Amino acid sequence: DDFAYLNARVRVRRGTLLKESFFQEALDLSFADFLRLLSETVYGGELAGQGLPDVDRAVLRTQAKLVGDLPRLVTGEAREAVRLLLLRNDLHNLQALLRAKATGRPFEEVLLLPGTLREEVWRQAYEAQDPAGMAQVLAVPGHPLARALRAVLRETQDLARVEALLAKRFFEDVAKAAKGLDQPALRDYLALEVDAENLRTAFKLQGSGLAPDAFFLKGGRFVDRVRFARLMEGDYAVLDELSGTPFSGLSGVRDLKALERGLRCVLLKEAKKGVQDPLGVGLVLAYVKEREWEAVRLRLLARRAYFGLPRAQVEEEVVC
Amino acid sequence: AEEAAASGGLDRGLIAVGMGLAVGLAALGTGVAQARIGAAGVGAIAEDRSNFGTALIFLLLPETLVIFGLLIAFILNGRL
Amino acid sequence: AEEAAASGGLDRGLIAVGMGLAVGLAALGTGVAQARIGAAGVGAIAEDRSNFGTALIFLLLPETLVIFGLLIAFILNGRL
Amino acid sequence: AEEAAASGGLDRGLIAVGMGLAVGLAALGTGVAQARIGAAGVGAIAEDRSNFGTALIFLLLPETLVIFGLLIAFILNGRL
Amino acid sequence: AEEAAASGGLDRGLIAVGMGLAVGLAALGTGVAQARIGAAGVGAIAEDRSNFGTALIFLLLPETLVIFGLLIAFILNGRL
Amino acid sequence: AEEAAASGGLDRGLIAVGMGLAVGLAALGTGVAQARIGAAGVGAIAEDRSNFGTALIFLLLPETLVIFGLLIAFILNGRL
Amino acid sequence: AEEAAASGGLDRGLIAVGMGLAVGLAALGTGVAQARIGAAGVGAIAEDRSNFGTALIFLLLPETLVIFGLLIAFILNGRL
Amino acid sequence: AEEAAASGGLDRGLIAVGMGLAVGLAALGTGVAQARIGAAGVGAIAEDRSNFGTALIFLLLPETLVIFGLLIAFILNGRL
Amino acid sequence: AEEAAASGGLDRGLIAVGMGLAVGLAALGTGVAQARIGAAGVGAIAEDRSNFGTALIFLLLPETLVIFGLLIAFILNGRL
Amino acid sequence: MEKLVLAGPKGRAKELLQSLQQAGVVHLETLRPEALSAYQLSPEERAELRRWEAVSAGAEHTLSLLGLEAEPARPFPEGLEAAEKALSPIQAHAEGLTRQKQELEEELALAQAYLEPLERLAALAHGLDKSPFLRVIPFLLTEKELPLVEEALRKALEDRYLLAHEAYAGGVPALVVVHRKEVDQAKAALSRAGVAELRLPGALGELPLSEAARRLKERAEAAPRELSEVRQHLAKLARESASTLQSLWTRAQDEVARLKALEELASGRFGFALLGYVPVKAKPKVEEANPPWVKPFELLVSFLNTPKYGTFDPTPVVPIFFPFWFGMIVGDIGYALLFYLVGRWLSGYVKRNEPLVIDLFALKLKPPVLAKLVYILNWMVFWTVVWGLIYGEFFGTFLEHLGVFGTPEHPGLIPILIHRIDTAKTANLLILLSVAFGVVMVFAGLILRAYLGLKHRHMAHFWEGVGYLGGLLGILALAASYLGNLQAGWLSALMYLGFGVFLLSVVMSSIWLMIPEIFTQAGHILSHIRIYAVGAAGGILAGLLTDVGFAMAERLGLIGVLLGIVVAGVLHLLILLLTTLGHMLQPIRLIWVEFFTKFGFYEENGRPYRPFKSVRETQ
Repeated sequence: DDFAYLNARVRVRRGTLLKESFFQEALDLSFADFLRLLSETVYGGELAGQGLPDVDRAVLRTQAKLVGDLPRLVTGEAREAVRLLLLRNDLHNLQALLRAKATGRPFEEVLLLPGTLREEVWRQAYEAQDPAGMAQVLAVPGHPLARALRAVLRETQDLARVEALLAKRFFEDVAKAAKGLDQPALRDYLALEVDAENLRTAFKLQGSGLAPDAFFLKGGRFVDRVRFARLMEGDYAVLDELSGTPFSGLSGVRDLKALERGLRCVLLKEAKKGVQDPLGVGLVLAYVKEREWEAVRLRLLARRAYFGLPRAQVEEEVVC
Repeated sequence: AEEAAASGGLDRGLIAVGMGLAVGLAALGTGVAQARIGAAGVGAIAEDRSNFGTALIFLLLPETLVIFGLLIAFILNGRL
Repeated sequence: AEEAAASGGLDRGLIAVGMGLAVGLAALGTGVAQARIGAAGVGAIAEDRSNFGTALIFLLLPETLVIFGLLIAFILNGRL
Repeated sequence: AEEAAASGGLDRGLIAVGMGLAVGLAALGTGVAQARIGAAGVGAIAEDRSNFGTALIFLLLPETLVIFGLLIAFILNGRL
Repeated sequence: AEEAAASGGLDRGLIAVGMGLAVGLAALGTGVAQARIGAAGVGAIAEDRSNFGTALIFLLLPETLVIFGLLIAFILNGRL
Repeated sequence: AEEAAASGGLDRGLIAVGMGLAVGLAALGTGVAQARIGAAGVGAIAEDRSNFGTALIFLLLPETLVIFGLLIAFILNGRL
Repeated sequence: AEEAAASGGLDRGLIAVGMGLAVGLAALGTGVAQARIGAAGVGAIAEDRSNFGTALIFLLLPETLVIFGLLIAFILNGRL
Repeated sequence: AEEAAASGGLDRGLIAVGMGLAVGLAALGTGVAQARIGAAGVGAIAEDRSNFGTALIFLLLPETLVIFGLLIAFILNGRL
Repeated sequence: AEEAAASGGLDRGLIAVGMGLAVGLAALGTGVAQARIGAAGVGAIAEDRSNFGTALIFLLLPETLVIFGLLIAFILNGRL
Repeated sequence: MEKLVLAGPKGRAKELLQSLQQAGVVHLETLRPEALSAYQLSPEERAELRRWEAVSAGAEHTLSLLGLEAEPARPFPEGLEAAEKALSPIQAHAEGLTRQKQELEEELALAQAYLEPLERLAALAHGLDKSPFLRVIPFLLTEKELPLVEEALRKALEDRYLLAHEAYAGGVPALVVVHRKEVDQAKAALSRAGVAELRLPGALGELPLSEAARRLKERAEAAPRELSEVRQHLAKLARESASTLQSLWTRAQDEVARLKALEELASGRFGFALLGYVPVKAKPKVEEANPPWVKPFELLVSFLNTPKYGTFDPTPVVPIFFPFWFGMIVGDIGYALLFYLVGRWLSGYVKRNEPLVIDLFALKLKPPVLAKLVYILNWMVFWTVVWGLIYGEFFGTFLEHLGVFGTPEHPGLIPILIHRIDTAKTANLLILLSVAFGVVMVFAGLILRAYLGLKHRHMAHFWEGVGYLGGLLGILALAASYLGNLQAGWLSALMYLGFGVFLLSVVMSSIWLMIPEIFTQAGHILSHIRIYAVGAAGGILAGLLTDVGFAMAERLGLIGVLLGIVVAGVLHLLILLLTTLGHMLQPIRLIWVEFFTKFGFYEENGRPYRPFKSVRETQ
């Protein structure tokens, strides 16, 4: 098993993470100067073309070899712990894959990177012609996200529903396993991920007339059914009573964009102070949030530069 | 025994070997327990200040075990 | 055993040998109990500077575990 | 023991076994406390050079335990 | 002198077990304590070569326990 | 005891039992440190050759611990 | 006893029993440490097919301890 | 190894206990060393069908501790 | 030789005690090893539902160490 | 005159100015950062810089393709025009050759894989792959799959389908031949088993089988010959013009650095700044202005001249290292004796390695430039091995003797039987002799530590540093009461009580808010003692492994033992090396207790300037 070698491999990698002062420089640059800067970094090391499709691809391929190769390098008890983190990036691939089989559209225009399910699992799944067979091919790597899929697929074959019940059931699955793999660092974070999900499920489905109890799943810290119901009526006075959590910063805010920005920045923060717990999954935890967030800012800074958008429209979203 | 002179007992020496076990293991165990609640307490303040009280009530509980152990050692050895 | 001076009877020796088990096992327990809260404790400061005090006060409690184990040992050793 | 350098009684050898434990085990506990908190301190410097000190004050606290073992050994082998 | 033999003795053998606890246990705690620091040290040099001094001072730090344990063993076993 | 060319004796034999604990434990601690760091060193050279020297220095450091446990052991048994 | 000793009996036998503890513990620490890294190491060989060797050499390093400790017991148990 | 009269004897028993230890202890270290690396390594062949040859050469490196202990054990407690 | 202490007295007594350690430890190192391979092995049957044969054989490999230790001991005390 | 621009740090304003003043540059006047503003590069200047980067990069690109990269210190002054005209033909030619080479290599890789199946398949339905009447579908099956596929097809397609297969060494490439308009059904049958159609990349995949098979056989034969040629032309181009690129690279790089220098100085990013004037003559002149001991000292003079704190020279370090370092080597039978030989291979040359070529021309595993730098190091190693051979006879004082010990100079059976460094009295004094040097180093670091706070003028460091040195005295005092008991050390049993007052009495004058932490200051004292003890005793242990490696460990000793022991001896060598190299790291481990704790030394928890480990790497 064991994170002893694996943590060590990641510590060398934390050396080539992009510090805050790069994005600071990049805003001052035009697209031509941005491109010269980008090539110094490790995302730059996969670059294959000046234009936009190529920037999206260099970023993605950097994430595929430095982050998406982690579950293979461990096994067992190590592997389950690392796997839960990786699983969110796999769910994104799965939801798109499930949707290409079902609505008959090509394999293309989806997210592919390795994680827990390999590239070949997604190709064999795609080519499967019965949803049940599609499901056994997915169940081969082993993970809680299969077991979550399997139960939802028994109730339904409707696209929109499978998507929602899979996500709900999946975070519930994740939580139980994670609580049983211990460590304070992971527990604090898990709580925030669920709390953030809860808020966020409420925002995405806002005003659809639905049940507010459906947007609250266990794992919480301070949020409950009533806050959800008020929130659903359109009242944001609930967020103004929400303190003692690091979402203290959501108070007095009522725009969906500022609210959701806020949750992603909070989750970033928890993970960045998990490096005072680098033992076990703590360090990897911090490493994945930072590679993800970094990749996102280079894509936003590249878009902002190419189309000559307003600076303040993106300067605020590239810092927490 | 006493530090003063007022005890003697061939039987008692054997009682000391056997009793050293019970105190030592109870302090080991109580400590390991204590730590989990204390790390948990870090989380409790983080989650909500007002229910620092919750960390406090659980945290009292492993203490009972060492304390109980100290009294058992005195009765079996050192009472006289 | 003896407090002042080294043991000079086989019985005094044997008691010493037992009493050691309690201070050793405790000594170890203070150590493990400190580490989980202690490592987190830095994190306390980090997250919230004002509640640096909250972490320390938890860490202090395992120190109690050793002093309780010593007191039994200090009394018991002097005579048989 | 208090009297041991190149010869000694069978009895003296027995106090040396028991007391030997108490210090050795403190060193053991110090090292476990140190492992966790030390490892955390490497995170802190990495992030910000200037708050090497916070890690150091939290770390300074398990040293107290090694010193506590010494004193138990010292008193019980023979009072100063 | 401090800790020597040339002829051995029955007394010495019991003395030998006792002195052996201290070095053995201390080094076990030194080994683990280093080991964790050592893992974290890969990270210190990696982020910045301006914390690289700090990483060296952390690594030297768990040695004090083992050095201390050599000393307790020599002292107890060479004081009259 | 002796280690000139033999160490035969029932008395010496007692010393031999006593020391081997200390070697044992010291060697045990070395095993956890040296291996973990050695793996960590192979990752350092593979990504960056600008940290190939740090990786090598770290490997050596846990070797001192196992030698300490041998040296004490030799010392009680007739010296070097 | 051994084929490079010519002192056997009860006397050699106590030493052999006792010194045997040390190698066994050196093997235990070595054992646990080699295994964890070796498993992670499969991924290392998997990645580096031209630098596969590096992984192989890191495995060999904990073994150095066990074997070194056997050789020390050999000297002690027969030097003629 | 062998049992006979000329690979046997009372003289042979003193050798047999020491040498017997050598296989046991080597066996101890080997089982744990081999397990994680072997657990992960058989797994690799299950996943990727091009690591099977690598896994077999890799597997023998922890096997080396028992094979080593075995050569000592066999020769010294052979015939004559 | 055999394990006795009245078919050879004190000389014999040492062989019996020492040999027990080789078997006992062979059994510990194997026992733990079996668990690791078992734990990993589950993945392999789920993944490849007809590569049942691969998981069973990988598991067999630690059993080898107990058959090695347990026989060596048995042959040697089988002489008489 | 030529205008020249200068920078430095604020801390060394006077020392920098004095040095520059002497060097050639005259008329030195200070400039504050507000003056440096408004002298940022004009757009034309930035365009030259952009262009200088392209040439730098562009070489790195061309030179990497062509073969290996090498960075010399030899530029070739040229224009913008000259450098870009140089670069354009070679980059073009090389880009072109590498592209052919990739296409040639990919084609081979596919053709090597898929010639044998396509041959087999083409053969089976020969002349019936270009007919409209019959449809063919190629696909691969393994022995395992063949029965399933046949069943599936047979039920789906009745008995008016044709399933044929022909082997190739392993599985079978199979072909199913079906009527036109029975294509969908045929496909559906393969898809249900999980088997799918084999189609190759490009035109070949789309061509009839017979065309595809003939052409693949042709490509496998042609490619290896053409690949050889393209690789050859590319090798020649590197051979003749690798230098041209390297010289452009260096020159281009110097210009980039110069223009970057002016943009930084311009934004007022150097705190102490000077302006001055040099005649054209003066312009070179400004840039212009027992081996064991002397040799490393002359390179250290460059660090004498740049101080950074209240610190003193980093030069006390080197003679503390040398005695202690030589005394880790103490063998004389197959330890120091074997190690003598090692010295010659680093300070001469070998070819018995592959990554290492000939050292005499500066060619090693290490980069060719680094290898020329570590000549000095290699010498310092050579001096250590030499002196270790002498301290191997020092050890043999305690071994060899014809009456004092029970082992002659060379017995006539085998050199060395049993070591006679197992005398109790003999081991203790060599340990106590070694300890004395560790003590001398404790005084030397803390005495400089105080002088540091006196001349850095921070009383808090002075006071703390003085006090800690009192504790050493207590530490030694206490030891004497146990090393001599009351026969000796009854001359320090009463000074010890007062030595303890001194430890705390000066430290409290700075106050200090962690009084316990003084325990760890006493930890540092203790280490110098234990490390020097480990340095002797662990050194001596090195020799005692050699008992069973090149000394009697077979029979009772005899003539045969000499050439029998070498079985174990060689196996023992790599084991021996690994543990004794571990000891040689003690000198630096010792040094760092004091060096990074600011005991008359530059470092103190971080801060620029290297650990002495890295300094001594080259010296």
